[PDB]
Amino acid sequence: QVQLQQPGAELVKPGASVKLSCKASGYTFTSDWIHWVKQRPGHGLEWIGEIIPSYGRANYNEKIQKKATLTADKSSSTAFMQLSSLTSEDSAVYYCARERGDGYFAVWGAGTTVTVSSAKTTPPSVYPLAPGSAAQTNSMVTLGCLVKGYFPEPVTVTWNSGSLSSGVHTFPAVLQSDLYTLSSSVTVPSSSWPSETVTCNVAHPASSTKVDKKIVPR
Amino acid sequence: QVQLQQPGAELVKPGASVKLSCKASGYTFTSDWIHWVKQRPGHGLEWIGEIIPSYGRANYNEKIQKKATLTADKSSSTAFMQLSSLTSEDSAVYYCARERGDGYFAVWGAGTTVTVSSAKTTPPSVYPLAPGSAAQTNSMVTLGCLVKGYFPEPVTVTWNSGSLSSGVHTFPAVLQSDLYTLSSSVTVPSSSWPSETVTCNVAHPASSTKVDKKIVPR
Amino acid sequence: SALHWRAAGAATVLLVIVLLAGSYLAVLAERGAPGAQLITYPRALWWSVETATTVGYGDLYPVTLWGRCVAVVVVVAGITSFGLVTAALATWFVGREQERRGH
Amino acid sequence: DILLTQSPAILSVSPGERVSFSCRASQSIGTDIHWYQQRTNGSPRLLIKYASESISGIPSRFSGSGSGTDFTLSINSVESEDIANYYCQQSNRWPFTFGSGTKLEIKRADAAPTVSIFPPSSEQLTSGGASVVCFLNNFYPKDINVKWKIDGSERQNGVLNSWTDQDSKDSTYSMSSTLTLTKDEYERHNSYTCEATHKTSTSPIVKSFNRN
Ligand SMILES: [K+]
Ligand SMILES: [K+]
Ligand SMILES: [K+]
Repeated sequence: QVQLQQPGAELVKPGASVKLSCKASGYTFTSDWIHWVKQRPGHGLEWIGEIIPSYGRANYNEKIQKKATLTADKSSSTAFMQLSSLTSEDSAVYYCARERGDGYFAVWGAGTTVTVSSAKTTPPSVYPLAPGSAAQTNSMVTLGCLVKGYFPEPVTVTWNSGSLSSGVHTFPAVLQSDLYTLSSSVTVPSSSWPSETVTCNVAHPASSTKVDKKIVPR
Repeated sequence: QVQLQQPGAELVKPGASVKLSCKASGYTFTSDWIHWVKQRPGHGLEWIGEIIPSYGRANYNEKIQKKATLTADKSSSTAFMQLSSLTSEDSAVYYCARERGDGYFAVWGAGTTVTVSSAKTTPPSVYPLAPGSAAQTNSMVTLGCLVKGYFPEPVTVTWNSGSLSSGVHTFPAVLQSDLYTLSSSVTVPSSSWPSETVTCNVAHPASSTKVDKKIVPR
Repeated sequence: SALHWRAAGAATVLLVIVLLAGSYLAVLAERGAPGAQLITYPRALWWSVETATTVGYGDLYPVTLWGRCVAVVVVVAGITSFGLVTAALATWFVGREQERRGH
Repeated sequence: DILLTQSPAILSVSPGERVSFSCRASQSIGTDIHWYQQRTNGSPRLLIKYASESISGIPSRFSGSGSGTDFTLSINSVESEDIANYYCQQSNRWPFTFGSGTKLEIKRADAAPTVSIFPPSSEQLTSGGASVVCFLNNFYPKDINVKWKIDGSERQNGVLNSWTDQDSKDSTYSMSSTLTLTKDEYERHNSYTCEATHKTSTSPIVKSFNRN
């Protein structure tokens, strides 16, 4: 099961300061090191620093401005990273990984999308997307849902609580006046709908909101 | 307080030979090494050689023509450098630094400006510089003083014995027929003058002369 | 107490002195020799410890005659001192084994 | 000998930006590199020892990184006081050596010069000479011209100039034009003037004065 758990998102105002977490589980040795990696949109992986829980000793990537501070709660097996005085440059996905002291990261967390912005958290509006009565149908049918006007990223769109995976496309959001919008599509055999219900689940971490929206013919 | 003290200047005739000094103070260990660095106008730092006082052993930068010889008076904690048969190439600022035997120069002397020239030492003529009666005044006023006809460099210009630092510019001297000339400027709130006296101190090491010149309105 | 324990102690104190003097003299012998690395005290001390224990890391070593001479004195003092402890431990064991034989 | 290459030789950064100085050694030297700062006419000051160890008394915005052959000295949000030359130095192998150095240069906002013309000194004339001094203070860019006109006519003989390096207080520059002529020459003319032509104003700035 998930060995490393990180909150999906954190919103931070310029100059502010957030504390990300990383709860671990599974085999725990005294030799384990917890690392933190930063990935700005588009760019690659950047090592930030490390910490060894069974001692609290931490090291940082000194080639970059030091904005982090690592600590660890041995009791709850949780690693913490204190980022302070952030700017647009500090917005990115922060992964945490576990290293058995032998050089490689065997397992990584899902990562926390940190967004530094003055904006306000805005849950998304999920609108169904079913074909019009004039559109014909082939051996397959294409349905979708419009996750619109949310902030900040990200949003996890699933179909039938994960049951449907084949035939799904979720497009990259787009920013238009401090509010993101994206759309996800799903395709099933034309015969299977709407007899076999089709629903889109939309979780939005920054506002702790997960909502459903069944897709019924117009 | 000043750990290394060097005379501001020394004038040397071609072929002649001067002995620069470096009086040290502060913590003195047996492991201390005294270094000498040469800096020609415009160019960068050039290591000359080193000496360890508690033994008198000295080493020299063998990549350059050897014109130096180092000795040290353990009694007075003074390092000496004997430069011999100088030419125009040997004119430059010679710094001395202290190294605790661990690779870096923690502290440097103010450096001695050695000028190799046949010329004659000439103290400077300090002339005041106050606005004309026709020139208006803004929220600030600009005063100055003309240090002229001196040799050899350098000259240290201060304002109010160092009391005034903000608003001061001292320009680089210029050579016109074996005699240097420069000018220093100072700016204070127009209201503060001449109620609050403004004076320019001008020390000229090569001739052991330091002179004042108050700046009063014309 | 016994000679062997005093000698061990003496050897240790002496080794530590050779280590320090050795660090200082190595720097003095090496500075001035192009390419030399045994030129700052902190590492020279690491070098003397390395040498006296013959650990053989090979990260530092003298390149001058005098530096090599300092190296010989140091390693020899180290080998001798550790051999002295070994000899002292043997005297201890031999003495206790005689006791265990009620003679 | 160990070669220490510092390139580029000059760095142009904007106030507040993050700047990075580079130092490349000709061979591997661990972290045995040290950084010095030298301001205009001051002596070198240790900023960073052994590649990354902060020295007491140095602004926290200064730091160093690297090991082997590539070293970096970084300054978070540069500022006028940082304007200077920066040298690296190595203590890995004998003899110690210095890099050629890199000058930090701040690109600030444009500013028009502050001209000021000065008539010769009363005590100067006595000696048998006259010097009219003109100051072009705190302008930027550094490019600027000064024109001397004696009694309406453009003068050029006997005029020496001098330019300061970029100021470590406001990132600006300053220049000093000095027209020098005997008391006679001086006494045989009425008005002296200085005209500073600068990017900040299509029309030259002018300052004059009449001998009487
Ligand atoms: K061995
Ligand atoms: K070896
Ligand atoms: K052995």
